[PDB]
Amino acid sequence: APRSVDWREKGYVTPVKNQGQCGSCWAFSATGALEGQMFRKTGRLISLSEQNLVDCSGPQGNEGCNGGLMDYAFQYVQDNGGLDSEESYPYEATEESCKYNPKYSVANDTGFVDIPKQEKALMKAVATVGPISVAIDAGHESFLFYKEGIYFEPDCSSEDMDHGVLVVGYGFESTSDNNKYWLVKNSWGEEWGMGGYVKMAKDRRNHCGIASAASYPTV
Ligand SMILES: *C(=N)C1(NC(=O)[C@@H]2C[C@@H](S(=O)(=O)c3ccccc3Cl)CN2C(=O)C2(c3ccc(I)cc3)CC2)CC1
Repeated sequence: APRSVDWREKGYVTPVKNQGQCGSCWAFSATGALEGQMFRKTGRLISLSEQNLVDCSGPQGNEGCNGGLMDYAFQYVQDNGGLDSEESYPYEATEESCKYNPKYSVANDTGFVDIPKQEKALMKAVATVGPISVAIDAGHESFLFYKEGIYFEPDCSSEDMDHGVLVVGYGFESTSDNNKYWLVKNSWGEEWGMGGYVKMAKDRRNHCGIASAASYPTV
């Protein structure tokens, strides 16, 4: 794998969004992964509808603003035959009746791939596939108030993940001792972290479970 990857540079990543006071992180993780894979396929970056996923993916197992799984989102897109654009089906931050309209479908998927539960496997995926949906343990105040640098939380769990985000690359700081990170896009607005991103500790015993439930859609 390259020593550093940043898919933002290659046009795969939309601007940071804000989930608000709805438990829809999983939807933003899923749209981010599918935005990447559609861009790879078509050369067009089109922002996708989280609201469509929040409102419509109950049959696949998702719980709207009460949580969900990226893999269930990818299954919904496959079962449904499409996913609307953000423009056509804007984000409300509340669960509402399903208003999917196939006329405005701009994405598809044919399934998904679960990555092996090792950081080395995650690195190989990020290097070759594009942005990857991941689960992290985000349940420490250190994460809520994260501002800059490499996030390391001694009490982070590699098993107890509660937040779905998007790995858009990886690299290393030149400053001193433990300087490698995953470049992670959050869905908490641009105000949080580093423009809405968190450079998370990489190759430090699967810190915060970042490699424990990683996946991406096939297109
Ligand atoms: C996002 N605003 C919130 N978190 C969730 O919905 C997270 C997302 C995923 S995950 O990324 O944490 C995860 C965890 C374990 C295995 C795979 C994945 Cl993708 C699930 N979320 C959860 O909080 C839990 C969950 C699991 C399944 C369902 I349906 C609903 C919720 C509790 C694991 C809402 C805060």
